[PDB]
Amino acid sequence: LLIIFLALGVLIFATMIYYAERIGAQPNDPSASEHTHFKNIPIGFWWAVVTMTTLGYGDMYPQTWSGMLVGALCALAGVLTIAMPV
Amino acid sequence: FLMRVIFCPNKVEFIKNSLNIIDFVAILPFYLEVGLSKAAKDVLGFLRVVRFVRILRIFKLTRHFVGLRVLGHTLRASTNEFLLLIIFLALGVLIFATMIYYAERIGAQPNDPSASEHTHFKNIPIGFWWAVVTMTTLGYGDMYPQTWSGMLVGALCALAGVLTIAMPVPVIVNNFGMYYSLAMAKQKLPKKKKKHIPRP
Amino acid sequence: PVIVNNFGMYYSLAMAKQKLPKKKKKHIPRP
Amino acid sequence: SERIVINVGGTRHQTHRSTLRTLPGTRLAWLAEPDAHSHFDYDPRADEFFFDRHPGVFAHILNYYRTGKLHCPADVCGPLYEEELAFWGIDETDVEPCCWMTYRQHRDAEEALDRRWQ
Amino acid sequence: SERIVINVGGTRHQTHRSTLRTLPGTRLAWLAEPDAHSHFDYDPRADEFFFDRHPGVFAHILNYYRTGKLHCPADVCGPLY
Ligand SMILES: [K+]
Ligand SMILES: [K+]
Ligand SMILES: [K+]
Ligand SMILES: [Zn+2]
Ligand SMILES: [Zn+2]
Repeated sequence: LLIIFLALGVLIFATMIYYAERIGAQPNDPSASEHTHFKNIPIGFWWAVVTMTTLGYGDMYPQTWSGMLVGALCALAGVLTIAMPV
Repeated sequence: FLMRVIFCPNKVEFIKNSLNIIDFVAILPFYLEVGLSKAAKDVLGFLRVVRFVRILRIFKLTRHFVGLRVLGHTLRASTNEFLLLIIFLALGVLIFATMIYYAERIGAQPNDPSASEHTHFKNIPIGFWWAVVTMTTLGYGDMYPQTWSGMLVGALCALAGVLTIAMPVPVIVNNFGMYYSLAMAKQKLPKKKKKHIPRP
Repeated sequence: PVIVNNFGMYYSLAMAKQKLPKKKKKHIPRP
Repeated sequence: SERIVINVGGTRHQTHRSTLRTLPGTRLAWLAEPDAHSHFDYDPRADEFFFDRHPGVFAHILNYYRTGKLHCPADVCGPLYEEELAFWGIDETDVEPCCWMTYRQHRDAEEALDRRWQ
Repeated sequence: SERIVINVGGTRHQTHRSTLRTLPGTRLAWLAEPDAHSHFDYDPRADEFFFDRHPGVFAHILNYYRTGKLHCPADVCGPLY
């Protein structure tokens, strides 16, 4: 149950943060994402694990208001979905 | 999907079924290639956002799990505690954001024209972000207080966050524990044969 | 945990008192 | 001739024979039958069968016979009630889901926890 | 004629008729009335009404009749009570 909850949360929040961080993307740069650590989704998996476990290394964090909302939701949902079966 | 459409009893509930809605929304973008100039760019930009839901098809598989049904029932049956948690978090975030923004300006250097130059807390919404990150004991470290008053406010924020998070979460967890125990009991117990034949 | 248990007890009792419909005192006491 | 008095450890439990006759194959079912004076302990002076068992849990066993649903008394250990209903012939896999997790708890824990110079 | 003995599953519960008459409309209220010999099970040799129910919880039901506040015995399941 715990591994299923973690996998679902990680996938959903990784996709959400990757799409949120691209709203504030600068149009000038040719690449889709240049100023954000969330250049792709697997990086989102790593960040989602680190953020749901309330670890918070700080190597990668959202830098956009939408990203900040997604990050707050990720932290809260991680606390809940970890405190369910433990 | 076509094979499932072949037999669709009670089409009203079939359309109301969220799983089939997710299926159709996920299958729409690819099938829209043949349908798809000026409006086409906008509909493609929104079609990417629609394709974002393609990950939601995993719930079709995970619906048969017991733990997820228990979690859904817990969420639906603990709305009051979620409202309490969001209210507590909003109040704490607002109060501590204002407090840290005003604390970090006490030690502000008079020389710089701007009000705050050496502090990450240049305004209050940044305070909202920092307050969430600090109350959830996350602590990214992208922004942190750099003044003794700011440090006092930060310690108070961490403690109050621990407390106002640990208030309703135990209630929610107890609800889930009760539901999961009962569901596992009902799943484990072998089907009864009603030994007790009632008297007329 | 002590503080959390206090809050849990108080919240459970308050929700009980809020949920329970207003009684009509069925039991008419004897003189 | 419809009433029957069970004396369980000195406490008189009284019931109708139909109630005992509901659940067949168990000990009390054999009590309800008319050939029970010889099979079981019985004194004609008080017309009571005597069983040398805990009465407080026999209350709940007889409540199973009466209502039809088996519950576990929350004031006795799991193994105590298990052994009592084992004596009375009741199957233990009949207890209701409301009191199954607390009943089958200690047993789950216990099962989980378990040439000269040679 | 003020006392009434209830035999609930072989355990004699004794009380005054006023106590039963407090809460009207319920079964024991009908017991307290003088037209109860015919309605209910009753043997004149011991002057007891017999109910084939769990006595341990009838203690708490009768305590509701006596004091006026209904409580749940913490030694029986919720569904049983
Ligand atoms: K932590
Ligand atoms: K941390
Ligand atoms: K950190
Ligand atoms: Zn024991
Ligand atoms: Zn029960």
